[PDB]
Amino acid sequence: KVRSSVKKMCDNCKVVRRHGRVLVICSNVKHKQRQ
Amino acid sequence: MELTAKPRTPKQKLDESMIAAVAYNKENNVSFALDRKAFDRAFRQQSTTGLFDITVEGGETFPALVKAVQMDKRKRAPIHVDFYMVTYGEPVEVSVPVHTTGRSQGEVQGGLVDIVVHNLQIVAPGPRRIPQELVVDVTKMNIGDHITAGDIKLPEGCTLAADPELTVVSVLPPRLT
Amino acid sequence: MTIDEIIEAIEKLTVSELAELVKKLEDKFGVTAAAPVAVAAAPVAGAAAGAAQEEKTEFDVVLKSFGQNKIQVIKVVREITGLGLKEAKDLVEKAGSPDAVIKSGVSKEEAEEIKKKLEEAGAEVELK
Amino acid sequence: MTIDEIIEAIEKLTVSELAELVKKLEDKFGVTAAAPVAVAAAPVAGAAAGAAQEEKTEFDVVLKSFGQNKIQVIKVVREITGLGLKEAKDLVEKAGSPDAVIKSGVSKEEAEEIKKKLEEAGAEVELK
Amino acid sequence: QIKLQLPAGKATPAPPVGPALGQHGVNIMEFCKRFNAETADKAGMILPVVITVYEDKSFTFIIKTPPASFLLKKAAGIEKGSSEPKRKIVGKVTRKQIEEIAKTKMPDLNANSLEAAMKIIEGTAKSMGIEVV
RNA sequence: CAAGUCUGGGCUAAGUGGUAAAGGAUGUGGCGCCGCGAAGACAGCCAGGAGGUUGGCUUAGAAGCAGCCAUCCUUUAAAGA
Repeated sequence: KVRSSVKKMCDNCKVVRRHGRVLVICSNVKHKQRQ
Repeated sequence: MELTAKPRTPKQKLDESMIAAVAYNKENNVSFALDRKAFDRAFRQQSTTGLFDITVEGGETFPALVKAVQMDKRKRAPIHVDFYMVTYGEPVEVSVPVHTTGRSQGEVQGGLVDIVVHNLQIVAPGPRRIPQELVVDVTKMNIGDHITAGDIKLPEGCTLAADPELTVVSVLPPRLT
Repeated sequence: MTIDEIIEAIEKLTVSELAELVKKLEDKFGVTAAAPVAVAAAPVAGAAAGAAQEEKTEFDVVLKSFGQNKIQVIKVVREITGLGLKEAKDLVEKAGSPDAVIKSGVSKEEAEEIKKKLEEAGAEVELK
Repeated sequence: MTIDEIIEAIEKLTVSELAELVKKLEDKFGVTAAAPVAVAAAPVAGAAAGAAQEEKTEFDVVLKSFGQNKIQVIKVVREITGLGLKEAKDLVEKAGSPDAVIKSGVSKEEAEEIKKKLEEAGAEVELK
Repeated sequence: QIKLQLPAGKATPAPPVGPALGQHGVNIMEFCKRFNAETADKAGMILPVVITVYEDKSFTFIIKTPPASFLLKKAAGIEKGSSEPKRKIVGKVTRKQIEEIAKTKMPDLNANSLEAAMKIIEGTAKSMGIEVV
């Protein structure tokens, strides 16, 4: 999403690592956090 | 407690684990010692407010401890302290503080609260005789109301090294009154 | 005449001995001055009661399901155990699950009774 | 769905429901964080157990006296309830008093059993 | 299988009792009038009920010592609430009368012990602006 | 393209090295704190997912799960402002 400033939402939105990449995964489309 | 060393060697002690403080007691002063570690633990408990001491060579395991320092520098990490003792029946320079509890008057009803320029008290009750915790709070809090020195209400050891009418604590509008 | 022994006694003391001795000895040190001995004694009683369950010297009337009479049957379950309206209905629905014991800790006679009450009301029941 | 109600439920919950739910809910707030709810629940269980007693859906095997076999019978009572040597003998002697329930809180079968054990051992027993 | 709060002597206020229970599984006029049958013993002071309808689109069931706070109110003598509690805190009330009121509500009220009960009183009172004073 | 692919003890796994700031993020590697595992501890799992709580403005609906004010009591396994 914003590419820069990813910071958790649903009370369980996950900080995961893919390609030295910080993307956040949750169970709501409403989270798709991607830097 | 413990705290040691006392030759003449700053720069390095001022490096590692032993910050330097002066051995100070009316009449005599010997080269600093002690060590940032101990400091930590106890100044931690309560520099210039509680009061213990060290056992260097058993020496003169007496009290007072600090009457001057500054956790100095930039980092907010102290170095170079001032220790003083009083085996005397003269202790006058007495700085310990006093507290309240939150007497619901301005707060728990009007939101209103207080300014405590005070907190701490420097006086001189009974030497080597001061509550490690002095409590004093005739409650009362709201409107453009304020209280200080004078009124104060002091217990036993009758000193008051300070002065009347000044910086105790008052109630002020947290938003309004 | 020793600690571990006292433990042994509280332990063996059937759920009844536990509950009642708890009452008593507390009655010796009140629901305040007291705490340690009879208070844990309670959990003990829990364990013993269970024991009764696993064994057979105490039964569990479980609801297997409701049919064509959920209203009346829920009335029965409610009056029977002393479960608020809402609570009672929730459980009643649960009736089918293993813990579906509409009334646990009932003698042979009383349990047969309970089973009979639900059954009549409009539900199918089963004992232990 | 209300306080007094919860009270009602703990109350009605037969001694077993009390003991066991005490175990459980404690298991929800531990024999420390817990206290209020299942700890009094215990006294409740005491009351209910008693209830069982007064009614008949639970029995009390009482010792009426010992004859020509106090040794062996005391052996029986001791093993039966789990009462230390001394304690066991004292009670055995008491056997004659109303509280002389050698084993309280025993089903029909188990109680008949107890009565039989003491009787054989060398004592006269009676159920509730 | 529904909970509701309602007005003694009354029973079928289109807006608050028609929608809800009616839809959840209730015959609003029936339940309402039986209701009247009930509240007729304590009319004027609001009362609450847990009404269960099971599998015929029917029933009713229980009235349980109305919300402390508001009942207290009724006792005190004041419609709505100041505006905000501990912030508009000014509805001072009394011990005795309080504790008695307790004694009466004891039912759907916590167990059946003075201490706890009256205590619940101060609590609610507070919540509203009713200050045990 | 002249001279240790020296040896010694760490840390890097991004070619950073071969330019960048605020700001991110149980990355990694080293140092201090609060709570316990036999009140046998966090994630697993069983379960009740307590009651006066459904309190005020706005209600037309706060009755945590509109928002502005509370944040008590509790019978009892606790409590969940």
